Amino acid sequence: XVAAXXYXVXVXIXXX
Amino acid sequence: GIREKIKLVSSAGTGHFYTTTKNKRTKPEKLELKKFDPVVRQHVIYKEAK
Amino acid sequence: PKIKTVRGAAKRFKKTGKGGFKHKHANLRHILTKKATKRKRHLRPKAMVSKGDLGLVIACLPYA
Amino acid sequence: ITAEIRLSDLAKVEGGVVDLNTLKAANIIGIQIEFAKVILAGEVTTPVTVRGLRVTKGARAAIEAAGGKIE
Amino acid sequence: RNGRDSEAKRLGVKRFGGESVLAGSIIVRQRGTKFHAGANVGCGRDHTLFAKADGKVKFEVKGPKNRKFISIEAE
RNA sequence: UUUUGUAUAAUGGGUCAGCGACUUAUAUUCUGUAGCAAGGUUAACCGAAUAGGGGAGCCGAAGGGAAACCGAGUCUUAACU
RNA sequence: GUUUAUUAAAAACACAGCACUGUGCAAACACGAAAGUGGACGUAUACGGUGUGACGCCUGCCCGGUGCCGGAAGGUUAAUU
RNA sequence: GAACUCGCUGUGAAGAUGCAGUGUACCCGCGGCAAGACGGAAAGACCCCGUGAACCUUUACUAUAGCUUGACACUGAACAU
RNA sequence: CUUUAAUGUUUGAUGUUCUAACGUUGACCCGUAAUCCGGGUUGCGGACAGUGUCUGGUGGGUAGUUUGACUGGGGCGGUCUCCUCCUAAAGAGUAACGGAGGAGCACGAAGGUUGGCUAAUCCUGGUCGGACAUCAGGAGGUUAGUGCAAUGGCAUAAGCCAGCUUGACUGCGAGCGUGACGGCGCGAGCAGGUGCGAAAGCAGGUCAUAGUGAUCCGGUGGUUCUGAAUGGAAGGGCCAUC
Ligand SMILES: [Mg+2]
Ligand SMILES: [Mg+2]
Ligand SMILES: [Mg+2]
Ligand SMILES: [Mg+2]
Ligand SMILES: [Mg+2]
Ligand SMILES: [Mg+2]
Ligand SMILES: [Mg+2]
Ligand SMILES: [Mg+2]
Ligand SMILES: [Mg+2]
Ligand SMILES: [Mg+2]
Ligand SMILES: [Mg+2]
Ligand SMILES: [Mg+2]
Ligand SMILES: [Mg+2]
Ligand SMILES: [Mg+2]
Ligand SMILES: [Mg+2]
Ligand SMILES: [Mg+2]
Ligand SMILES: [Mg+2]
Ligand SMILES: [Mg+2]
Ligand SMILES: [Mg+2]
Repeated sequence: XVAAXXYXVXVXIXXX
Repeated sequence: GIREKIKLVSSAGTGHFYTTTKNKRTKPEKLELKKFDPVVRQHVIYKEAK
Repeated sequence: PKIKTVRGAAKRFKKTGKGGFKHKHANLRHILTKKATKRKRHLRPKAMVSKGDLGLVIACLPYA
Repeated sequence: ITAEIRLSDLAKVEGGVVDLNTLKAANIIGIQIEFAKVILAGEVTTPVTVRGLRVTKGARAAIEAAGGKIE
Repeated sequence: RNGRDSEAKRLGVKRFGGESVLAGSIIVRQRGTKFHAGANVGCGRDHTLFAKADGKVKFEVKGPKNRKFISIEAE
């Protein structure tokens, strides 16, 4: 898978 | 293929011509037929295989 | 502004007395030796546009 | 540059002689028109002299019947 | 290796028994002469049977072969 | 809202107030309505200016044919039952 | 030694050394419609480009393909006439 | 979105606090724990689709800077052949 | 004129030499208390080099773009138009990456007409000659044949021979069939001219259904229909055809 390939290298959203 | 399109031209001096096909390899002689010429309105000799 | 005429259409359709359009038949330009004389003879005269196609022709020719 | 004239128009020329110039003066044809032909449309009830205009067979009879002349 | 078929040719009987037809009307389109031509009926180059006179369609079986014949009874 | 089908655990909205999406111009066709009628109507412009003048034009009263041309016919064809 | 400032510091990049190739000086080459400037106030023990990567022992066979270098007889071939 | 926001078995746009049947449950805090509310966050980044985009490659197509060939111009005089 | 030698010569080419165009990022002088620039003097090159216009080659160095659809996800593979049969439910029509096969021609006779004719297979006898060549008789009955797939047909043969031939005609066409349309198909009869037959008659290709490509842009022949002042012409139109 649903949310793969990494997002924020693990933290999700990040930015900011 | 093999069969080629030819023209049968009128011998009455008019330019009227018929079109047909011919097998050149088997029949090398020129096709000659009596056909109706609409310009002069009579049956005349049509010749040529070109 | 003024509507522009589709020029290609203007060279293929002509309006008749009661509002129809006449056109030349297709299939009589080349490759004619194989076609029968009967078939070719019936294609020579001009024909009328069918009901289904009139709407399209009228749109293309607003000043016909 | 070609036009057609109805028998009804013949009486509007004001003069009795129907020519290319007179038709133009009566605002029947147009300045650029050079050739004109009278056809059997409507009726003519007055002697008129048509000059220099082609006339159909039907129109000729009508004009002559009314007492006119096609020159 | 399959998947190919030709277009349907709309063959068959066009006017059935008793129907009033005009000269020229096609009565049956067929591949072979299943039906044969009778009185006032002609056979075309593709074996199409057509009316040569106005009247009513009549189906009959005739001959030592008991074959089917279509005729136009002028009415 | 979108769908064959949503209480759906499918979408959108925390709430309130204000604002927020089929318009305008010019052509063309049809319907209704009004004027005039085998005729109808003017544009620019002029003008004491929504008057009046201006008919240049445009559409209609005839069509057939690629066209010359012919004409209540015309084209097709040597000619049409 | 250097590197992905902010998830990768390494086996990647660079390196001394090696080889091929271009370059005779108004050099090759690069930036520039151009003038000009760098190369260099240098001159083949010099300068540019490419590949390999201290040092030791070494680096075989193939020139048909593609590129580069050379050759000129003939064939084909532009503007022009 | 609004809530007077329990369990189970079934049903159902096919994994129910809200539907059916049934079981259990006085009203309201405080400290704790994360099994669920397909919990929050970002109009899935995988996958496909659009006659979407951008960069990159090449013996894809069409062009073109650069390099190179000849003709004519700037461009003349002898002489031999 | 035959046949040719020079000479002059529009010129062409090649070589050599020259100087006056042009080059100088050699030296010196001046503007000028200036390694720019310009002028002067001289040397070295020299009609070369270089630049403009035109032109052949090369050219991912750079630029603009294209790179199909169906599909039991997409890719890979297969497929895309036409004809025959079944699915298709006794009118027509009817789907799937359902089950099976074909076509992209051939023929101046294999077309027209008049006259004639009739298979396959088996048995028996008969030189070579045997399972089967050819001949005779019998049985049988279309199981054969049809230019090519399949289906429907075919003895009055549409199958097989022979004579004569060009209707594998031109202009048309009542009336139908089938398509959304573009189209495609069947057609009696009418006018002109023709072949075969004594004649009634039959013939506008082939037993039927595949054998194919719109429009545009051109090409060739015919035809004044048009012809930008006028007469022509060019170009266009129309008819035949590529
Ligand atoms: Mg043509
Ligand atoms: Mg006027
Ligand atoms: Mg759904
Ligand atoms: Mg419901
Ligand atoms: Mg919801
Ligand atoms: Mg809920
Ligand atoms: Mg929300
Ligand atoms: Mg270190
Ligand atoms: Mg980092
Ligand atoms: Mg780190
Ligand atoms: Mg290395
Ligand atoms: Mg529960
Ligand atoms: Mg608590
Ligand atoms: Mg969530
Ligand atoms: Mg999305
Ligand atoms: Mg590119
Ligand atoms: Mg696809
Ligand atoms: Mg059926
Ligand atoms: Mg049924």
